[PDB]
Amino acid sequence: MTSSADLTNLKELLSLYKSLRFSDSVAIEKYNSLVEWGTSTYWKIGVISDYYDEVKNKPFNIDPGYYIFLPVYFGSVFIYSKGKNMVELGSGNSFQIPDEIRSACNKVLDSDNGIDFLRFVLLNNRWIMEDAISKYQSPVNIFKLASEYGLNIPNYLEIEIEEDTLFDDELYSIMERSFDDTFPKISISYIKLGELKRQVVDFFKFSFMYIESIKVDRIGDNIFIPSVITKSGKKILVKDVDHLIRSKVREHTFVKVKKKNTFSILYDYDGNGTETRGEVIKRIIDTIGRDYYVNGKYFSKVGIAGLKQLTNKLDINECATVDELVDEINKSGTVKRKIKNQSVFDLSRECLGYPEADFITLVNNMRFKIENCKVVNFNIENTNCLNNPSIETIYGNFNQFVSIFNTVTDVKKRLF
Amino acid sequence: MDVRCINWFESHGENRFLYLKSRCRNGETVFIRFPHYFYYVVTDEIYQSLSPPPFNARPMGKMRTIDIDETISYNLDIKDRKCSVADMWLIEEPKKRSIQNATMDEFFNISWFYISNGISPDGCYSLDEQYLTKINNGCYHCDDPRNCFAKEIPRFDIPRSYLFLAIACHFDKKFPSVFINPISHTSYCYIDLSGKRLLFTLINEEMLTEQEIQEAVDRGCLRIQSLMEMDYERELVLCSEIVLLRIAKQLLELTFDYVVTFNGHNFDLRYITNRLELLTGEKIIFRSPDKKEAVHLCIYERNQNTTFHVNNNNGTIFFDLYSFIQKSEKLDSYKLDSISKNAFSCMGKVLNRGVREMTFIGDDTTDAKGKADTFAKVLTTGNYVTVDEDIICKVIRKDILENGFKVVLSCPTLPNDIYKLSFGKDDIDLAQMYKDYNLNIALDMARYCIHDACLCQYLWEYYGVETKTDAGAATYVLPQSMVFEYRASTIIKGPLLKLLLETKTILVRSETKQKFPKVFAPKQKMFSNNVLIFDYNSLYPNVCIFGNLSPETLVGVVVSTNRLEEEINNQLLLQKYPPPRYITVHCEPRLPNLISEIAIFDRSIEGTIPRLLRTFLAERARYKKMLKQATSSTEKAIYDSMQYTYKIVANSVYGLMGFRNSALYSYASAKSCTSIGRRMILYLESVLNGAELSNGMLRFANTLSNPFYMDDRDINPIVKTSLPIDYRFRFRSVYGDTDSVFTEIDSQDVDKSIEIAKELERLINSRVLFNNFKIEFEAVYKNLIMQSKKKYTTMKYSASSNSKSVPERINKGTSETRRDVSKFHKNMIKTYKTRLSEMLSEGRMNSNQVCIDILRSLETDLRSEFDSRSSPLELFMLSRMHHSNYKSADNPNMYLVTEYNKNNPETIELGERYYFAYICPANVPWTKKLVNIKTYETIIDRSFKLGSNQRIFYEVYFKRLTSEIVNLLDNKVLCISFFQRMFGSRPTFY
Amino acid sequence: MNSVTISHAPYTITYHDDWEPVMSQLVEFYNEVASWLLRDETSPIPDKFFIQLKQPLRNKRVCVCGIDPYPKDGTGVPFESPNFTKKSIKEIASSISRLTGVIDYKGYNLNIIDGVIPWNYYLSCKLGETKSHAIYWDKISKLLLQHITKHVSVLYCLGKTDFSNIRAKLESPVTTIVGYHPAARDHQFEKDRSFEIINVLLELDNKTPINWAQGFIY
DNA sequence: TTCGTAATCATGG
DNA sequence: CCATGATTACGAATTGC
Repeated sequence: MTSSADLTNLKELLSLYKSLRFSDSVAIEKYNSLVEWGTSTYWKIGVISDYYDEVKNKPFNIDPGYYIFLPVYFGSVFIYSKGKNMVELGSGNSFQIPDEIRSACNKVLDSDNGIDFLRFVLLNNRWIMEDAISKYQSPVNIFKLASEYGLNIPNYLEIEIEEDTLFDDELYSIMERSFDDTFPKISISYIKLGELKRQVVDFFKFSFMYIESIKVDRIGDNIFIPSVITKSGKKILVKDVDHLIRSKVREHTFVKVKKKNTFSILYDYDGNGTETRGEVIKRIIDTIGRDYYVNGKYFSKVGIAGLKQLTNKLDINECATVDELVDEINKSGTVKRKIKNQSVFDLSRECLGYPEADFITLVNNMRFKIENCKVVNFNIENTNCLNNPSIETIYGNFNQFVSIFNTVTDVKKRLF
Repeated sequence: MDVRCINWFESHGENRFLYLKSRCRNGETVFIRFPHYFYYVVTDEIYQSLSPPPFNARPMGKMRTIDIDETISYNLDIKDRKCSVADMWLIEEPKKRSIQNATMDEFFNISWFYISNGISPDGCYSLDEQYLTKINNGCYHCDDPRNCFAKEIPRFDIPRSYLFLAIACHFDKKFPSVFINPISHTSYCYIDLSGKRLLFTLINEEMLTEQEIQEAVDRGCLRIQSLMEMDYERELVLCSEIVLLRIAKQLLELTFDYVVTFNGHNFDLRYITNRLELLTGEKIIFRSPDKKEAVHLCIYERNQNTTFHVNNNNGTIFFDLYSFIQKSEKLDSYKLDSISKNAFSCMGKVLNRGVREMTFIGDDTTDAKGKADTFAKVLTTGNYVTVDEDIICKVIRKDILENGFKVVLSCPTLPNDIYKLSFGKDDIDLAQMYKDYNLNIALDMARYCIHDACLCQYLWEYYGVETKTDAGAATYVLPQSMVFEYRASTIIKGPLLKLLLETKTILVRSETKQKFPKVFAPKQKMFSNNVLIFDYNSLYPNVCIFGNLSPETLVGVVVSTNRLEEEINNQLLLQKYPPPRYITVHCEPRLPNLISEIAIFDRSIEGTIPRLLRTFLAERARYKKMLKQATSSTEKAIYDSMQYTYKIVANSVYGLMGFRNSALYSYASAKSCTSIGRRMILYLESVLNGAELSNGMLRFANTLSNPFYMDDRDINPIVKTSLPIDYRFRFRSVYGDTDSVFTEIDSQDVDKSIEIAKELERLINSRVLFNNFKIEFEAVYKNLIMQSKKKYTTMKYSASSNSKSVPERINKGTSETRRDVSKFHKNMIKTYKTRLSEMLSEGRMNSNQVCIDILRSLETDLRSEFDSRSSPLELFMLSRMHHSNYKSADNPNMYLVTEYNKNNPETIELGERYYFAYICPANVPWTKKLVNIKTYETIIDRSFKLGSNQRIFYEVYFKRLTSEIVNLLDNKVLCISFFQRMFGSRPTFY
Repeated sequence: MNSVTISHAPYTITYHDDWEPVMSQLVEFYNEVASWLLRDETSPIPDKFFIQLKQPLRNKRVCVCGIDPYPKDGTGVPFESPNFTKKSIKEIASSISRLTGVIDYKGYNLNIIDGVIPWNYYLSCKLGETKSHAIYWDKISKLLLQHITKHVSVLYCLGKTDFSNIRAKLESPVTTIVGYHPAARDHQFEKDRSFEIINVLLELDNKTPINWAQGFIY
């Protein structure tokens, strides 16, 4: 091997190993394939928590100098890196963002190669910027570029410290008041000039408090998040369904809550109880009602409706009958290609908002009766798979998925 | 000018050529030298778009290029294949040239040479003298092979010259080495062009103190001092080592045709060359026919395991029997003695007795036609003969009769009249003979060496390597020397290229192929009822022909990940792709998420692989028919070689379709072939299992329905037969795989089983099966005990044999040569297998009756042996080889060897082989639980006497005995209980 | 760090501790090869056959090997030329100067660099007869090479034909790279880029790269 | 590339 | 807790004196 291609590929693997991310399935697959190629050709080869130090919760004296303070918000955290898709902590999966936002993020990232990744805060379909990590450019420098592209930017404070300063409660309150942000302030992260290490401060304290009941509120197009109400009527923010189940909440009981100077949040259950998640899943559903299904981290409806989604999903006008629906699809000129490049089952699944894995498991356990390229009758084969109540709810709602599938097939046949 | 070809070889000098060696009618040798070019196939536009003109271009005509890439589809809307029809050109370049868009890059240059010039590698040709220019004595140069080789003449017989060699060195404790161990004996068998077979042996003098040489010469041997004064007609020549090596070098340098040696590329030739170089600086030189290139011997290696080859460039073929035997077919042991056992055998009658000798007569009226002649041929140089496959005898007097032989041997009296004779192991220890060297030892070793040398010739004539080489060279379109050195991926390109040129089609892959990702067990092991064996007639080739599974006849692959789309796709599949034009085959998915995968094949136009397979099958059938109607022996050998070649080339297609870097890669076609084979096998198993013969009528277990689609044949389960009315039998199905199917009949009448098997074969072939699927009745098996097709023992009767016939003792899977088991365990396994075979024929065996008897016998015999302690120590001795090529830190064997070295003046080197056994204190009783056995291993020396304070650790040996016995038998719970009672452990089955 | 006695010349071999667990076997081979070796005069002298044994194997990462020693004016240390007259060492020095950009230089010694080891597969050769001692050395060479390979990180071979099948020679799977001829015709060695892949793998092997400039002689 | 047995560790009855 | 099951590792099945 004399050509420079092998050595370029070798530094490519070196860079990938320096910035390894197991969350990205495609990146790990390519890395494994190239590792296999190297270890077969050469017979052998040599092959975000750690970016954050220990959390501080007590007052302490600080070293005088120049620092940049940024607010950490209460919301789902995402990390975006060049060459990889969106990544959220824990699950390791990805998300869906508008193509314009992705293009803006790529334009931000490729400008400076020293930016390892960018931070995204997501809470009830709202993506905002919180912080960034770069070995050469300060986050303040790239904040102006992010604001120029139209993306929102956080509140950064550049403070020069001359004498010794104690980071006590009063100083934290002064910093919070100076920040003046309506969104919740879960922590304060400060970076010293010329220092690559990232350090964060989050005071917290615990108490016990009662809950009247747990409700759920409407957020938009079949997106719901649980809402807990207390005796005083104050709202306690909850991350997602995963946080609720891992906290092991119980109705009409006193629970331990970790409180700030402005908001109080439920915290995970660290006890040695023998409670099982599976029955908690059905208990919380029964308490909240059987008309909701768990789409992973959130709750989604079961409403019949039926015909008032293809207009919504296709972003067209309202429909009344089949013929005018066909005509309205006919006069479409741009979105029409989506019909001609994407399948029918997936289109119906997107129209009714079912999950992917759960629905695939559901359709692989029952039998149908197909006639004239259409489905007319259906029945179940094995009843064990209905152990999960959400599967039972989808089974009940299947009588509308069948109808919308039939309508989509009819319009597909009519158009071509 | 009429010449028959022998070998084609290449010269790897600065200017490369190609060489043809040929023989005329008289016997003279003619060499012809051709220029060798680099062949490229291009499109017309590329040919006209070459800035430097090529050396020469020849038109090829219209060709159709098809992209054979496979694309996974998730719907039923499939894009058609993209094919381009265009003019093609073949260009030749003296040196290598890079072409941007060349095609057909997976074919060798020699195949292109042969096909373009229209030359057969072994055909007889009447050459034209106009195009040949003389350059030396016996070597001509040609430049227009197309016209010089235009005329073809029928084959004519030619003489040949052969050389066979054997070497015997000196060794005392370890394997011989060049630096300290000299050569004692050399043996040579020589065949020249005149048909005279010479045979001589050279003995060293350095161990033959002067008066001893004087006496040896007085006995009749010849002593020589210089190289020039040796005559080949004298059998024994007694000379020095340097003269011996000079004679060996001179003999190896001659322009022979074949130099045949058994494992001589690793030991014999290497030792000769190394010792010759070490003693004298003079080397051995091979010269090209045109006297332009000279090379020295350097045996090189090829990895496939490691196979050693010689670097000669004079046209002689240095052939090794070891590699040919390993790759030709599978045996149990690949030793020379075992091959002689399995090759040369006969049946003889005892004509005399008395004292410690026997007289055996062997004739064609005892075993078969031709066995006696072969045994007589081997007996000329034989010294030891095996009787009953158990005893070894020394030949005293041998007389070759008119059509047989009679031999007297030294063996104890045996109460029988007809026995078995074979050539095998020799009861000779070479280590002891070298300690006290004398003339008797020298002459005996010379005889042994000459027998070893002649064994190579006998095996060469037995296996028919010459005719196989010629047939392979003709069929594969390859040189003779390259026939037995390449795998299946190389011997397939010739016929494939010919078929592609005849069909005028090219297949191109324009992507990278991703590295995408069964053992059968019989229902029971012991039978005690007759087993009928049927053989499928080339199941996979017939499946490929029937389904038309070819890379270019794949309409598509439709996959689905859920049942709704699966059902919709199935309905549209049955709607718009109807049979019999299209065939849809279900296959296992290639991805973890797909639930359904269906491949679609079109049968409107024949593919490429089915055409090749049908051509091969037709040619093999024709050659079988021609062989069955031939009377000359040479014609029979030629036809057998051709049919064997066609078989071995037609049985390699299935493996080649599933190989990533082959020229017939078709992954979907591979799955389809496997699936259809499994379906056919299961359908036959279902229809045969339970079929019975009631009155003069037969009933099956299921309808004779076609297992793929609707067919117009009769589907009545009840069939009318022609067997006698009184027969009322019930049949069973036990075992079935790709190449055979087993059936079970409950009787012990061999003639009845044979006739019913013939009737079943006729009925199955005529009615049950369909299209080109047929089966053949092979044999009948009795006393069958099997674990798989690898491991089984039974007695075999052929289809054309009556009750009063000699059985064939089939026994394989066991090695009986593993020198790390015991001397006693082998004998006990043999005794109990014999007892099982003898008792299973009684009639009342069932399932839970034999196990009790065998377990009781084992318990009683083991207890008696433990309570008697009458077995000698030499029956419990194991062996291993000492070597420091070990990983880890200790590897306790090294510690034991070092301790023995420290505690005993006798020294064990790092190449010696040492014996060891299991010795425990004499007072320890029977123990059930077991611990690390590596502690109890003790080295047994020559002077070791088992004292009264020690005994043999019997429990280990008995545990291995019971484990191997329990591997047989039917019941599991009884074996578990017995093993726990004895040793308190769980046996590891299978 | 001890000494052993041999029946024939050089009658005494001094060895380092790291060489202890293989060197024993070595002697049992040198007893059956030295008798035929001393018949012909060879370079270097028999006393200098085993002077490379002093270099410890702990602090070395890169292995550079040659098929044969210098036929004339050999010293024992492979690829060493005090007068800077050998073609191979001159080409190596020129390539190193081109890679590092250093224009002014007087010589190059591979033994000065800490982390690389200069080794010869065949430890002896008769003057005027290249590669005429393979049979004598084969086993000793294999043993020493498999001892070196167990401690180095990456091993680089010089000469395509000489090390064509070097993988089969070593049972242990170790990262191996095979280069072209040191003095190949058509300036083939000028385009060689092994000195970069070597320290790319060295960094990939979590090992410090090699400061080649230390090998220069001024 | 196979099979085969011992030495070790690990896991659910 | 420990019998039972499953991994790991070792080495001949090697061949020519």
